[PDB]
Amino acid sequence: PSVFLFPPKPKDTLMISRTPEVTCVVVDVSHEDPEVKFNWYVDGVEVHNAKTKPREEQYNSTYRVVSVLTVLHQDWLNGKEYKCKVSNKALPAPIEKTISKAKGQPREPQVYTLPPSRDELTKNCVSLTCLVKGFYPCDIAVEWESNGQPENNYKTTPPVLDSDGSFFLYSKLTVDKSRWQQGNVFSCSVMHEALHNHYTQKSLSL
Amino acid sequence: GPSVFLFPPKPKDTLMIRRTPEVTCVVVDVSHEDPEVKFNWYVDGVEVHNAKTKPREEQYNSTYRVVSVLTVLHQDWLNGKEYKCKVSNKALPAPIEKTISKAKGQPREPQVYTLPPSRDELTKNCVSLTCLVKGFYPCDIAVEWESNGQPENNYKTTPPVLDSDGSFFLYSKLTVDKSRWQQGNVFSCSVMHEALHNHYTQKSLSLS
Ligand SMILES: *[C@@H]1O[C@H](CO[C@@H]2O[C@@H](C)[C@@H](O)[C@@H](O)[C@@H]2O)[C@@H](O[C@@H]2O[C@H](CO)[C@@H](O[C@@H]3O[C@H](CO[C@H]4O[C@H](CO)[C@@H](O)[C@H](O)[C@@H]4O[C@@H]4O[C@H](CO)[C@@H](O)[C@H](O)[C@H]4NC(C)=O)[C@@H](O)[C@H](O[C@H]4O[C@H](CO)[C@@H](O)[C@H](O)[C@@H]4O[C@@H]4O[C@H](CO)[C@@H](O)[C@H](O)[C@H]4NC(C)=O)[C@@H]3O)[C@H](O)[C@H]2NC(C)=O)[C@H](O)[C@H]1NC(C)=O
Ligand SMILES: *[C@@H]1O[C@H](CO[C@@H]2O[C@@H](C)[C@@H](O)[C@@H](O)[C@@H]2O)[C@@H](O[C@@H]2O[C@H](CO)[C@@H](O[C@@H]3O[C@H](CO[C@H]4O[C@H](CO)[C@@H](O[C@@H]5O[C@H](CO)[C@@H](O)[C@H](O)[C@H]5NC(C)=O)[C@H](O)[C@@H]4O)[C@@H](O)[C@H](O[C@H]4O[C@H](CO)[C@@H](O[C@@H]5O[C@H](CO)[C@@H](O)[C@H](O)[C@H]5NC(C)=O)[C@H](O)[C@@H]4O)[C@@H]3O)[C@H](O)[C@H]2NC(C)=O)[C@H](O)[C@H]1NC(C)=O
Repeated sequence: PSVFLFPPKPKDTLMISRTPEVTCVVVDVSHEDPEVKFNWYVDGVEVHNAKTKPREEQYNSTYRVVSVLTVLHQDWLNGKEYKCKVSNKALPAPIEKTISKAKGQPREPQVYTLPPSRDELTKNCVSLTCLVKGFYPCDIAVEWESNGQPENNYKTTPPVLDSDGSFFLYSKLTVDKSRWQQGNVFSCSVMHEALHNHYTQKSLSL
Repeated sequence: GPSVFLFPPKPKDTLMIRRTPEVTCVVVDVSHEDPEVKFNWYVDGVEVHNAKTKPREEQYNSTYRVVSVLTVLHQDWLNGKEYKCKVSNKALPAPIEKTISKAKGQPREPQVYTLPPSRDELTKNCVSLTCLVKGFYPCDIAVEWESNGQPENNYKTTPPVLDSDGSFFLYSKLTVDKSRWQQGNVFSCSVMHEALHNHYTQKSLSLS
């Protein structure tokens, strides 16, 4: 049995209204000796907030067991380590994994909206570009909205390490050229721990 | 125990006849108990024997790492031929086969758009030059920046990202002194893709 530990989603940790969680997924759980125990420690201190989820089956006759631990927003943002100890007798080794936020000084993201190029106006749909650069850590959330209504036809590139040690990304919202030249205003909403109120908003219009 | 990893040719290699594209079959975790591994190569089923196997090099973890390199024809890879590397070892319950090929599907011509720096960014000393390449298929592509026929070499390119229409898009960002951009220098975004004429195109960008 091999374990894969996952971090909380960036949006969950930045808004107090949401609940961030650390996901500990055991993937090679076997029918024999399926007693997969879960002990959780924050900064080495055992905590009892976890809730193991029901198992799942696959096409390779292998079970999947997941334990979900709710985490405090500041605990993750302060860098505290989370250790997922998996106690299963399927294999002798008591596999243990640790997770933590990336260490280092958070750097404020820079948000620049870029209008579509003149060459793209030939096409029936144009591309609205949102450039976010100079942020650290890579944990970030980017969304698009217009008139207080979220847009859905956007894709965000994964964060990429830059020369200066910071991260950058692009978010591309694709809309009909009619909407663009009708004068509609679109906004790129960026959430990051180094932002004031963990949120900034840049607008783009004709 | 032994593990096999198959690597595709670099996108620039397959797109230029001048360069030599190749497929690398890397075997790790080769113990001294059975240090001899066999590389058998197949191309769409037919067994080929122009592969050059490198001598077994032992690593510091008492594990051997053997590598075989198969030179592939540019047209063969672009016609979707499948390259299979069969690795045989006496410490293996069964010989391990790995297959690599160009992403199956219909090629899509990339659209190249150069985007000027934001006016808000002009307050800085370094400005960002953006090259949007979208609507291409498959993933294999190369993006480079140059000015005055000389590589800029101060740019970072995002990975290809699967768009909603099934194609791929990416952004390449070139960081340049705000003095150079305002000085009037013209920079060009070079994109190499199989669905491009001569597998090459250039879109330029300058203060307008
Ligand atoms: C003993 O040591 C050796 C190495 O020794 C070395 O030298 C000695 C002297 C010491 O100093 C060592 O410290 C030193 O490391 C160990 O060999 C390693 O073994 C591991 C696995 O156990 C391999 O990991 C894999 O890596 C590949 C990528 O490898 C490229 O990038 C590496 C960057 O570090 C580079 O080192 C590699 O050489 C290789 O680089 C490429 O080389 C080719 C050669 O021609 C070149 O053309 C390329 O340009 C070049 N690229 C770059 C960027 O430089 C990685 O792909 C593997 O991940 C896949 O597999 C995982 C499961 O194995 C899986 O979890 C991943 O998600 C991923 O899964 C795959 O994903 C793809 C795409 O999504 C998908 O299509 C596949 O289906 C999927 N496959 C699956 C799921 O199976 C993996 O991480 C190391 O590369 C290897 N190091 C080497 C070969 O140098 C050896 O393991 C040690 N002994 C023991 C017992 O562990
Ligand atoms: C029986 O079948 C099961 C079902 O899976 C089948 O097989 C799969 C291959 C798929 O084809 C699937 O469709 C099939 O149904 C098997 O379970 C799977 O087993 C494999 C192999 O063990 C696991 O593969 C790993 O995946 C890791 C990523 O997780 C993936 O799954 C999750 C859940 O679906 C995806 O989504 C994530 O979900 C989280 C909640 O659980 C959520 O919180 C998170 O936000 C979300 N993320 C995203 C992006 O959506 C996720 O996207 C993946 O798809 C992957 O990381 C593994 O590769 C890496 O492994 C390590 C760990 O990252 C990495 O090394 C690390 O690098 C770091 C630097 O980057 C270092 O800092 C670390 O120190 C270092 N750690 C080390 C070295 O230990 C490696 O370099 C490598 O890159 C790996 O690919 C599957 O997760 C698992 N589950 C599923 C659903 O597929 C089962 O194994 C089978 N039985 C047997 C016996 O094999």
